[PDB]
Amino acid sequence: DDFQTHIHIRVEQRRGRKCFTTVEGIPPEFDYEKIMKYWKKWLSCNATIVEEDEGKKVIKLNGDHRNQIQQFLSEEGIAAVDNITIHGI
RNA sequence: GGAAAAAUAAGUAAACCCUACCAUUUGGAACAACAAGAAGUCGUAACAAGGUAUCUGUAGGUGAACCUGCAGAUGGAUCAUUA
Ligand SMILES: [Mg+2]
Ligand SMILES: [Mg+2]
Ligand SMILES: [Mg+2]
Repeated sequence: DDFQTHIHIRVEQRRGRKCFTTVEGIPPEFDYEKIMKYWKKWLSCNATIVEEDEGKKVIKLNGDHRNQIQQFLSEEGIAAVDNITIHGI
């Protein structure tokens, strides 16, 4: 019964020292399209919604604002502070 | 007959109040705003034709620098080619 929402925040190296923040685990409820926008202006970086495996929708922005995002999804509510994961090396 | 107090009207007009307006100073705050700086963060606009150019005006859009349409100017990557 994995109904709960488990959000994964990834941090990838896409070039020398340039990083990527990845957010996967956002319920389809609210379309990312509108979170793509806000996050772009929020952190000031380019976003992209990547969709691997037909159903799973992922937000892939450049940087490393995981600290921000978790603080964002929680403060907002779209994701309870507990269920949010920070896979950070 | 002179003549003190008192009282009188018009007058000069102190102060005071109300109604407008001027001048000179001085005041004010969270959030906001502005100023300056950097190997903060994201990208790369501009110089190099700096990915096939900048730039002016106006218009519209955009995380950001900016892109794009129409019209110009070279301060351009031409001072030049009917045989
Ligand atoms: Mg700077
Ligand atoms: Mg223009
Ligand atoms: Mg404009």
